[PDB]
Amino acid sequence: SFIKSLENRRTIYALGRNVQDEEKVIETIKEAVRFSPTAFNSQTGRLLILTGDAQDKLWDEIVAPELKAAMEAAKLDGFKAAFGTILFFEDQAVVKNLQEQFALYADNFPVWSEQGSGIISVNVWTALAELGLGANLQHYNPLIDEAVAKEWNLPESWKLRGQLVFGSIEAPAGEKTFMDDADRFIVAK
Amino acid sequence: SFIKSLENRRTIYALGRNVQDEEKVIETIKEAVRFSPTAFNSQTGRLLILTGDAQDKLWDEIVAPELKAAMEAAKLDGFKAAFGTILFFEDQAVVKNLQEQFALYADNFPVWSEQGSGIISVNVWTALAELGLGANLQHYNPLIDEAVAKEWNLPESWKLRGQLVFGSIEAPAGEKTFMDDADRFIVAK
Ligand SMILES: Cc1cc2nc3c(=O)[nH]c(=O)nc-3n(C[C@H](O)[C@H](O)[C@H](O)COP(=O)(O)O)c2cc1C
Ligand SMILES: Cc1cc2nc3c(=O)[nH]c(=O)nc-3n(C[C@H](O)[C@H](O)[C@H](O)COP(=O)(O)O)c2cc1C
Repeated sequence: SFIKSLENRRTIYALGRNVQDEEKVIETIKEAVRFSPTAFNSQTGRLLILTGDAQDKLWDEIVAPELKAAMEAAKLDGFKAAFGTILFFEDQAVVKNLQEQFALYADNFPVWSEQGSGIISVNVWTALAELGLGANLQHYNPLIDEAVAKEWNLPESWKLRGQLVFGSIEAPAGEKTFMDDADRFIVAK
Repeated sequence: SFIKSLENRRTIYALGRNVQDEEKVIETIKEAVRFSPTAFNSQTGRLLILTGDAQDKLWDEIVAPELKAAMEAAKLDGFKAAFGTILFFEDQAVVKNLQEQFALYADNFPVWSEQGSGIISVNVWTALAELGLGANLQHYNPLIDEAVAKEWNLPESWKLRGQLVFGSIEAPAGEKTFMDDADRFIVAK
């Protein structure tokens, strides 16, 4: 079922490169984003999908040095060891255009775009889990934004929101608790 | 498949009350939220699920008058005609607590909570579509926030984000276009 697909998506930190069909993975990522709703069908999400040498470069040559430099003012190997990283961005040029066209809702578009980023991130994450791949969601934005845009020649309007590290599952998800239903759901007739 | 479930979720404006098993609907809504990821497992989403008399009251006694009063400074019947409305909130008391506990990430929690709201909204929406029910997502916040909190005795900390109107499908979704893949996906190796 759909609910089963949701339940099967988990944060997996222990990731490897035992990925059988990279083309199918890419196809699935694209479909998960394609079929995600966005306010006014604005489709503000943008993805940079890195594998292979690009995956190694992101972690060794961008994240590690940017983090070290930022600290002066391990886990990184576990992220590198994964098959790839999907960097999720929101296109600010579209957001701004919508704000101008519908000034009535100018304040809403940034909010809906942020919601949109969450939406496409989890849809991709869950789609990957259905292929038997694990993933985890990181936030090294805004630290790495400039270096990523330069290395892969991204438009200035792409605002980095999240990095979904993915690969073969090499150890199970940890334990997870849930709130009491009574504290978050109220049903009235 | 999961991708098929995503594709099957659409905005349906023509909604009715031909709903066979309300208990199953409520169960599915809860599960879709339960199995949605949130930053640090913070589970900030809160739902008010209205059906029957409460559904009629929301639209006739709250949304319509608040909208009319706001205008002085149709579609509403189509929303009322639906089986119910799921009001999605984010708990600001939890957000604030997280900001205090992890001041390092204080700026991130509001963002992740907004993303969280998008995540649980679409997961619920898609779960409902799998039951054969349609839905559409409205934004009469912040106009109706006070009246809703008073009528259903909600905590002040619940910040309304969206209203998912749902019911039986009485007319098909409209047409929808998609961007060129080349404009939103970049793959690098
Ligand atoms: C908006 C959002 C932001 C998150 N931020 C991070 C992060 O920066 N680093 C990380 O390791 N996990 C992050 N998480 C993962 C959550 O902590 C995880 O989803 C949650 O604990 C539930 O566990 P599960 O993913 O195994 O279901 C994030 C999840 C979401 C939805
Ligand atoms: C964050 C978000 C906000 C939206 N806001 C509204 C809204 O206020 N009113 C409405 O009728 N539809 C709204 N939509 C619906 C979108 O316009 C719709 O999802 C999009 O056009 C794609 O069509 P689909 O839902 O049929 O796939 C919203 C969708 C999302 C994800």
